[PDB]
Amino acid sequence: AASLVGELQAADAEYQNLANQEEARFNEERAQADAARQALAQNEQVYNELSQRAQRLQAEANTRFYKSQYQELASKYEDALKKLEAEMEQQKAVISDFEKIQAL
Repeated sequence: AASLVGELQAADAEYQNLANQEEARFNEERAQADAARQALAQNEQVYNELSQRAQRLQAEANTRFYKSQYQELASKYEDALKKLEAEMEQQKAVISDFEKIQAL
């Protein structure tokens, strides 16, 4: 009847797990944010070069023997460049989303 000592000692156990659980989640969400910052940095490089590449092929294509081909390539890169931009924004959301938590 007065053994609310169980209720209090139960809440205490929960309170420890919760705190721990709460940290593993912050750390895990940070761990991913730091990973996404990396993958993005890499991707941005590849994309930065592939942008100048594709852009060049498009210009040169006009004054090139295999013009027709030159444009097909330029396009094939264009297609990859888009896929890349996607992955990149996705990584950008992960990052801002986490840096939006540090705010709290």
